[PDB]
Amino acid sequence: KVFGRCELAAAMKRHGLDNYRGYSLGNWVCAAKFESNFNTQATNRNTDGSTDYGILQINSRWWCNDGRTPGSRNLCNIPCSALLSSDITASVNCAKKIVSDGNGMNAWVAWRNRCKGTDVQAWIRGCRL
Ligand SMILES: [Ag+]
Ligand code: NA
Ligand code: NA
Ligand code: NA
Ligand code: NA
Ligand code: NA
Repeated sequence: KVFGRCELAAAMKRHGLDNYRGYSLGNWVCAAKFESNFNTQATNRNTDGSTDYGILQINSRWWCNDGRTPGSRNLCNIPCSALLSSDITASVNCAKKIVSDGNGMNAWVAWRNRCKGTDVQAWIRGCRL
């Protein structure tokens, strides 16, 4: 599923991401935009052989099992394919664990390079929320 901007903002809000560990909703929408272009089906291979999955590009190196990332962890206790559903529940719940692990949203490369320190409120402009 490719979400609209305000559609994703609403889904993220209902799932408890607005101000989760102090990160406003706009941060999460911005991160999803630049990680997956709002596409739940997005997958991308990393140089180490792990893969990033879904709307928030969650990586198999630490967070999920994709059956092809040897010597990795599965800290969200999920198959990576779960992160590809049209419904974002699994991605959100796993993201909450990631953002809580010590590094905050810096875990998301796209967030650190494209959202951090910008006017992220713009990402929810005009959205009925
Ligand atoms: Ag949902
Ligand atoms: Na893909
Ligand atoms: Na992989
Ligand atoms: Na994801
Ligand atoms: Na893994
Ligand atoms: Na940018």
